[PDB]
Amino acid sequence: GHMNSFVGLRVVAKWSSNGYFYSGKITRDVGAGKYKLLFDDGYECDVLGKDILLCDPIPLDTEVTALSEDEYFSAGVVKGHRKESGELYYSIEKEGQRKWYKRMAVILSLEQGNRLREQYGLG
Amino acid sequence: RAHSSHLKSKKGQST
Repeated sequence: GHMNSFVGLRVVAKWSSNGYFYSGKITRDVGAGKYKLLFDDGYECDVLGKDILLCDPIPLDTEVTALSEDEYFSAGVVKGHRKESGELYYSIEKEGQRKWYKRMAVILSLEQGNRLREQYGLG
Repeated sequence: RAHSSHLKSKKGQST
């Protein structure tokens, strides 16, 4: 394997009820441009191609929400990268400290994610 | 069993 049409790719996707863009994995093309997304936290819902960002390793200087996986919510900016346990990490400068968070803990509030939807949007 | 609710932006979670 190397590449496939959507299904299998790690991407970011909008969660419903006008939610933020969370990290996930495309599980199946539901149809009509809906693709079902296994969010990295284990959740599964369908999302339209317009609302999925597939070439989104979070750029440095991008503003993002930092998310301690238990639920603790804040926002900050990417100012570094790491790879650990074969998984992707970001030094978010958050409350004036450099703090390591992982992809699914570095999410894009919809307003932030819009600035990438214009390029990385499937639809 | 799985980990906690993470964030579900449909409502606030008051950090």
